[PDB]
Amino acid sequence: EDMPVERILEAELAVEPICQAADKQLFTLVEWAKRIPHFSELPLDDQVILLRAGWNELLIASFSHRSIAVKDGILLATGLHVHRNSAHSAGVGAIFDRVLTELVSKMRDMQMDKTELGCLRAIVLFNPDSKGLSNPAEVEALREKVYASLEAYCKHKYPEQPGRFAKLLLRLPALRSIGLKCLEHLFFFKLIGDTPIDTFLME
Amino acid sequence: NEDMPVERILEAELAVEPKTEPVTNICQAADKQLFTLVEWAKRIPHFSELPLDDQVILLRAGWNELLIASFSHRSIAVKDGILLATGLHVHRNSAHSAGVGAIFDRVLTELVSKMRDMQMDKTELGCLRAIVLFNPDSKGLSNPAEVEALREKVYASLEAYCKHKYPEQPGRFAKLLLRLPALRSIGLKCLEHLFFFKLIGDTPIDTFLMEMLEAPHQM
Amino acid sequence: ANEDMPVERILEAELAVEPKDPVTNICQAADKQLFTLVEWAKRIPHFSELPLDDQVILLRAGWNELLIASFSHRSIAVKDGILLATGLHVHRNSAHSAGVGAIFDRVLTELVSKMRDMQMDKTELGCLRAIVLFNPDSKGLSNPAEVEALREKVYASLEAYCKHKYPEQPGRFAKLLLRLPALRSIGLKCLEHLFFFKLIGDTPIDTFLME
Amino acid sequence: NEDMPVERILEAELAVENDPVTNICQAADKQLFTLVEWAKRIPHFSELPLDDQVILLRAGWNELLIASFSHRSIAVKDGILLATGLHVHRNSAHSAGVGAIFDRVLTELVSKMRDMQMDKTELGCLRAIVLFNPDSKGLSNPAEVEALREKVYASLEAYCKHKYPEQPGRFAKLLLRLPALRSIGLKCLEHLFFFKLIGDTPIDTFLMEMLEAPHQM
Amino acid sequence: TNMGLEAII
Amino acid sequence: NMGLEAI
Ligand SMILES: O=C(O)c1cc(O)c2c(c1)C(=O)c1cccc(O)c1C2=O
Ligand SMILES: O=C(O)c1cc(O)c2c(c1)C(=O)c1cccc(O)c1C2=O
Repeated sequence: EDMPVERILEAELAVEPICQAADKQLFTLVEWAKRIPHFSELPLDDQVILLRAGWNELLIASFSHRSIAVKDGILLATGLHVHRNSAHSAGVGAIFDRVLTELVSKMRDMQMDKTELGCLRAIVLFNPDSKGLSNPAEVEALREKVYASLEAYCKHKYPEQPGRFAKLLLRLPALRSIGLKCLEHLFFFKLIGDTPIDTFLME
Repeated sequence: NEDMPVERILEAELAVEPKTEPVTNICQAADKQLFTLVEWAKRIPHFSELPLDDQVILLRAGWNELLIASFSHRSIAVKDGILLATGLHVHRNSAHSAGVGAIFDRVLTELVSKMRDMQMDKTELGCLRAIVLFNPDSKGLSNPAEVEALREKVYASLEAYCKHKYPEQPGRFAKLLLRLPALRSIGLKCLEHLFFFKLIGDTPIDTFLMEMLEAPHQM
Repeated sequence: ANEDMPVERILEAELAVEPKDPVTNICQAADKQLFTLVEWAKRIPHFSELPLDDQVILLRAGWNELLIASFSHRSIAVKDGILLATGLHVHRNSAHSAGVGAIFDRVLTELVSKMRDMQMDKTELGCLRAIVLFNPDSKGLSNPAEVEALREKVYASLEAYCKHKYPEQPGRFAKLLLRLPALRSIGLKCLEHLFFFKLIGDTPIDTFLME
Repeated sequence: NEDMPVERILEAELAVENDPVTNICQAADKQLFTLVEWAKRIPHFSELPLDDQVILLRAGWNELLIASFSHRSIAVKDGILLATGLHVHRNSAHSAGVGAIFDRVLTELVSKMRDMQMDKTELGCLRAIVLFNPDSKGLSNPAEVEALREKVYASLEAYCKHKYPEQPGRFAKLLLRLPALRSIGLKCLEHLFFFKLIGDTPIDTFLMEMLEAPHQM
Repeated sequence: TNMGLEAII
Repeated sequence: NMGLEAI
C-alpha cells in the first residue's frame, strides 16, 4: 500500500492529548503530520506551506471528533469543555452552533472513526491549491493516494454503507467554511478590538 | 438503482444552456439568473417534491455557489478569462482594477483550471451543482433528514456515471467531490468582497436601512 | 450673527422631536426614526431652502450620527445604561450578551459620560447635530458650498452662545466640536457591527441582494 | 499660548521635513522615527508618565501619519506624496485596492486642507491635538491628558487670531477637519484588515511569528 | 423577507 | 509595548 490507513491511524493515536494554546497546537500539528506517510519526503519548504495553510482546518476537525463524547458542547485540546451559554455570551455563538450542527453532530451520527478522521485530516493537509507550492502536482498524488486508501477501508470495514466514502468526503466543505468563519471572527475581534489595533503589525 | 438519472440532470443543465446572444457587471447575472437558477432547480428529479417551505431555503442557500460553478464551468472553454451569463467575458487586468482581483485568481487557479484539467463535463457539473442544492446544513428546513437522503441519492448515481464514461481512472469521483470545498470557499470570499465594498463606500446602511423614501420631507 | 442661524430656533427643533436584545429593538424603530430625523431637520434654519436633492443626501448621510448623538444625551439621566427612543434602557450585561459590548462601552465613556461631565445642554447638543447635518464632505452634493456656508453659520452662533451663557469656560466652544470625532468614530464602529452580524449571518445572508 | 507655546510646535514639525501599498508597508518603520522625534518636542509630553506616553503613540499613530502626508500633498496637484520620496497617483492607487481610500483623502483631507491655506503651525497643532487623546485606552491619569489638550487648541485659537484676523471662523474650521481625519484613519484599518483576510492564509500574523522549520526538530 | 423567489418556483 | 518604549 502506497498510503496505509494503519499508519494514518497511528498518527492520530500518537497525538491524543483565550488560548495561549498553540505552542502546543504547533507541536501536535507537526508531530501528527510527520507520521503521515509521505509528508517528510516533501521538499521541506512545501511542508511549511501545508502545515501553515491547513492549520486552522486541522485543529477544528480535531476538537470536533473529541467533542462528540461531550453533550451539546465542544472539548478543547486543553481539556476544557465549552457550552452554549459560555460560548454564545462570549461572541462566538455563531461559530459554536455550526460546529455542532455542521460538524460534530454528523460525525456522531456516523460513528466516524479515527482512521476515517485521520484520513480526512490528511486530505485536507495535502492540499494542492495551496499557494506557493514548489510543485503542486506531487502533492496531488499524495492526496489522491489517501482517498484511494480511504475508499478501500470503507468497503472492507463497512460494506453495507456503500455511501460511506462520499459521506465522509462531504464533510470537508463544512469544515472549510467553519474555518473561514473562525477567521472572520478572529479578524473582527481585532478590528473592534480594545485600545488600538494594528498595533498588531510586527513591525 | 439509477434513480436521479444522470440523464435527467444533464438534460437540466442544457436547458439553461444559454441562448446564443466589474462587480456590477456580475451584479446583473445572478438576478437575471434567478431565471436560470429557478428553471434549473425545477428539473432536478425529486426536487419539487420537497415541501416548498424547504425548497426555498435550498435555493437561497445554494445560489452563490450554484452560480459560480456555472461561470467556472463555462470558462474552461476559454483561455485566461471568465465568461458570464450576460455573455461578457472578463480579463485579469480589469478584474484586478475592479478589485475582485483576489477573488478572480482563486477562481481560475482553484476552480476552472482544475475543472478543465480533469476535463469536466456538463453531466459532472450538473451533479456537482445538484449536490450543492440539496444542502442539509441549510437553515430552516422542516425535513433535513429528507434532504440528506436525496443528496446521497444524487452522488451515488454520480459515482456510477463516472465509472462507465471514465473507466481508466477510479479516483475521479473523489476528485469531483474535492472541488466542493474549493467551491464553497470561493463563495464565502465573494460575500466578503461584497460587504466590504458596501462598507467601504459612501452611504452604506442605505441597503440595510431598507428602501429609500425620504422624498417625504413632503409629508 | 444669530440672525443667520439662531439657536433659539435650533433649540426649538430639539424640543420638538423629543420622544413623548437592543439590536433587535433599534431596528424595529426604523420607521419612527425616519420621522424624527426629517422632522427635526426641517426645523433647522435654511435647511428647507436647499435643493430637495441635497436634503436627501445629508439626511441619509448623517443618519447614523444624528441618532447616536441623540440617544447619548438622553442617557445622562440614566446611570450605566443607554436609553433608546423606545424608552428602552440597555445595560452592560445585556449589551455584552448581544455582541455589541464594544460599541456600548464606547458610547458611554467616549460620549455619554463626557456630555454629563460638561453638563451639555439642548441648545449646544442641537448645534452639534446641525453641524453634523450640514456636512459638505457628503458625496454628490449638488453644490457643496451652500453647505459649507450653512455649517459655518451654525458654529458662529454656537461659539457666540457659549460665551454669553458661559464666560467662565473659554473652553466650551472647542470642547464641543471635539466630541465630533468621537461621535463620528462610534458610527463607523456601529456600521462595522451591523455588517459583521449580517455576514456572519447565521441563516442566510445575501438574502439582501434584493434586485 | 500660556503653557503650550505655539512656537515650539512649529520647531517640532519642521524638524522632520509599482504599487503604493507596499509603498507604505515597507516604508513606515522609517517614520517610526519621524513620529517619535515629533512627539518628543511637544511641550508637556515628555513629562507624562511612561505608561501614558506610549498609549498616545500607538493610539495616534494612525491619524498622525495620515495627517502628515495629507498636508505635504497640498504642494501638488491631484496626488499623494509619501515620506519615502514616493508620489502616488489616482489611477495608480485605484489599482491596489485602495482607490476609495485615496479619493477620500484628497477630497476630504487635502483639498480642504489646501483650500484654507493650512500651514505647518496649524498642521502641527492639529496633530498635537490628536496626540494628546484622552479617549485613549487605559491611561493611568487621563484627566491629565485632557488638560494638555485644552492648552494646545487654546494656543491654536490665538495663533489663528493673529495671522488671519479677517476670518474669525478659522479656528473652528480647523477643528472640524479632525472628524474626517478620524474616519479616514479607521477606513484605512479596514482596507488593511481586509487585504489580510482576503488575500491569504492569514492566521500567521495572528499565529504570532513563523518558525516551523524546526517543525522538523 | 424574500419571496420573489417563491414566485417563480 | 517594549519596541515602542525606545524613545
Ligand atoms: O472555538 C472557537 O469558537 C474558535 C474560534 C476561533 O476564532 C478560532 C478557533 C476556535 C480556533 O481553534 C482557531 C485555531 C487556529 C487559528 C484560529 O484563528 C482559530 C480561531 O480563530
Ligand atoms: O444601543 C447601542 O449601543 C447600539 C448598538 C448597535 O449595535 C447599533 C446601534 C446602537 C445603532 O444605533 C445603530 C444604528 C444604525 C445601524 C446600526 O448597525 C446600529 C447598531 O448596530
